[PDB]
Amino acid sequence: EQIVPFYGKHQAGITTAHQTYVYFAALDVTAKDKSDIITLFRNWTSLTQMLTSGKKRNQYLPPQDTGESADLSPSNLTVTFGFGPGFFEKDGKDRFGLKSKKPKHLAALPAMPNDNLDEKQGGGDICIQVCADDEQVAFHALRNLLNQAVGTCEVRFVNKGFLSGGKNGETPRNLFGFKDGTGNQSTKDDTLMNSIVWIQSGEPDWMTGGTYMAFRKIKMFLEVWDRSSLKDQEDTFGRRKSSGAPFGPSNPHVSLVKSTGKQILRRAFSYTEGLDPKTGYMDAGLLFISFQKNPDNQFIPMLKALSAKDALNEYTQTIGSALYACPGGCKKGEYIAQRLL
Amino acid sequence: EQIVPFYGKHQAGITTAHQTYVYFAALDVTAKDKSDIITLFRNWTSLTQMLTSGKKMSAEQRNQYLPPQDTGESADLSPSNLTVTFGFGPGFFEKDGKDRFGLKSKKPKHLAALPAMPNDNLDEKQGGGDICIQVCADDEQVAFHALRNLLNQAVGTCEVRFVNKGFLSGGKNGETPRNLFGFKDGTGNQSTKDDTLMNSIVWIQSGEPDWMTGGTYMAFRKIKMFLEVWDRSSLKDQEDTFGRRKSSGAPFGPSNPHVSLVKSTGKQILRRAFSYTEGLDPKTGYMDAGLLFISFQKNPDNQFIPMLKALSAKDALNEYTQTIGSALYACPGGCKKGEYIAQRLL
Ligand code: HEM
Ligand code: HEM
Repeated sequence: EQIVPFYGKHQAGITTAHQTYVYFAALDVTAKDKSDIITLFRNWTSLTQMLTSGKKRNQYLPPQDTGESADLSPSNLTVTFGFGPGFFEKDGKDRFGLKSKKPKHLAALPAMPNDNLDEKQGGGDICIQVCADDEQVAFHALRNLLNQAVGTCEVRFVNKGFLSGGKNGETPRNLFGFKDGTGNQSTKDDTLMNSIVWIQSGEPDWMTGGTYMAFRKIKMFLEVWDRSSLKDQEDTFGRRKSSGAPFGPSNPHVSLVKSTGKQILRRAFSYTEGLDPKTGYMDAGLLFISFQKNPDNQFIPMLKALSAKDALNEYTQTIGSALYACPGGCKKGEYIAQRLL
Repeated sequence: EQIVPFYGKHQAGITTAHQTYVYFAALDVTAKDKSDIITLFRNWTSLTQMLTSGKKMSAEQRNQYLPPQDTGESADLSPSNLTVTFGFGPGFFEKDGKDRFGLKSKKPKHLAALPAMPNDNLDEKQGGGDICIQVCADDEQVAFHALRNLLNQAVGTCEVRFVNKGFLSGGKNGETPRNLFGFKDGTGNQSTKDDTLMNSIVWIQSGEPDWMTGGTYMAFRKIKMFLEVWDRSSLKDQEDTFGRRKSSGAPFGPSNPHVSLVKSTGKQILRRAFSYTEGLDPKTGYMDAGLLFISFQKNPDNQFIPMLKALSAKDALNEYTQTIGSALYACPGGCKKGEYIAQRLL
């Protein structure tokens, strides 16, 4: 059966096996009272449990389910929730009395020299990561979740992505043709995931069992890359394209990252969205998503090192950025982020 | 294996089993000499045959100072029933009053821009095109890899006009797929396994220039679907829009329900559409989604245009939809082994 458990010590969709498709939405809270947010997450919890477990009538009422996934398998559907800095303090105002529960490292990522950030393509009070092996299943889940948020939230953006693994289980390849994900530690090793991803202490209690999610929308210049020689492509990463093996002003991508001595859990997706109206070429890139218990220690040093000397900067540009705090898992009978009181 | 034959009496991707994902691109020809077009389709034929089959680009002793012949992101993927369908729009034969490449005598009978409809809101940049490429596969990464490498060969001869992409998931037990309104979509289609019906609805046998023999016409309509308005409507209003029950699809007895209004024309087409999403619409703040309506018919004047006239006038579905792009293409007959696509370019 293609069912991933929703309840647990941790949220699914983080160490869960990498599905093929993602829908990534961010929302801004427009409700005034925290009680409205409680109702939203209570209904989101009930709906998510129904959608992920495989669960499938008044004619005068609108359909509670939009119905386009009625005959489809759950397809390993997972839904992951997180909170941005604006959820705790907006324009200097503590809107829901949550200042005492703000995570240690929850803040907007520092500016980088080569950034070209669109403010409308990043940030957000709440993030929803919807993953499934079937895009129609993934969109159906996000669509029905967002319909519940009417009156309390405004949808900020909706991104979608794909990533296909090898037919025999090989490491998936990004849009540059290189194997992507080899540097990750095994998600099946609880000891390694507890040291890299999961939070055990030092944070507010609702973060116990949670993690931080970093989001970077990275445009990839496909037309420039495809015109480059194989040598230039392999020199950009410092790895052979087919095998991924190491061979041997700017530094190769992979060795530059390792020089920081830090580790994160990358769980990214490729994306394509028609022709870019300003360039006339395919609009494509990477929905970079990573999980780490401490972004200040693990993730920001990578941004600093790459933003300075990465040869990959010639073929990429970050246009959106966000950092979210993901709560711990939901116990059966509880709702997501129940430390909203 | 998930391999669909590229060569044949007909092009694949028309009566072929409906794959899950599509990339739909249109291109405008900027080259002046017909010889440049011949080279383009000769290379497209070679590349498509490789992509659709299990063949992979082996450049073992390649030159590292040359660009890779293949972009490489499908190296470890199965063909995933990849099909590539080519077609020609009216602009391929006449642009700004000029008879292009001396092909006026081979222009198909019914190849012309679709007539304007009252409820149309057509963006000229979201329709038309001299050449269409429909790339379908059960794996989106396989489909995009095919389109990307096909478009890379067109540099110098064509400019890409638009690239659309879509999805459509069939039931786990083979049930008819459901569109984004939750209704089963495709029941009205005749069986693609019935050669007699496909010959009467889709395939051209005579009456057209020889290169159209074994081909068909492809109609394209980009139809935005108002999900937020639809989702706030009652189930009865949703079912009254189509005249069919939502779960079962069963029929039940100025606005006319969609299906009975279509049936009143007495015509048949082969619908092969895909749903689409592109994030939030910057103009509405809601999800930008709809249907990439793709249909195949041997005579669009007889089979398809009467449907457009009937629907644009009385369709209750017009309350929840709006067409924003339109195009008509003439698809050549199949390519025989040893030939190249539409080789009636001489
Ligand atoms: C378009 C953007 C990017 C592309 C195409 C890309 C591609 C790659 C590739 C091919 C590898 C080697 C294989 C692997 O381990 O995955 C790699 C390694 C890695 N990259 Fe990137 N990357 C991108 C952006 C980033 C960013 C923005 C970060 C961090 C802020 C990052 C962090 C890492 C890490 C941690 C590794 C593993 C290094 C190790 O072996 O320990 N990547 N990347
Ligand atoms: C967003 C746009 C549309 C949606 C959601 C839609 C949906 C449907 C549905 C649910 C059915 C009944 C089940 C089926 O037979 O597939 C149907 C029937 C049909 N529709 Fe549409 N439709 C759309 C646009 C169009 C357009 C623009 C045309 C033609 C110009 C068209 C032609 C047909 C045909 C030929 C049938 C089959 C009629 C029969 O039973 O013989 N559809 N459509």
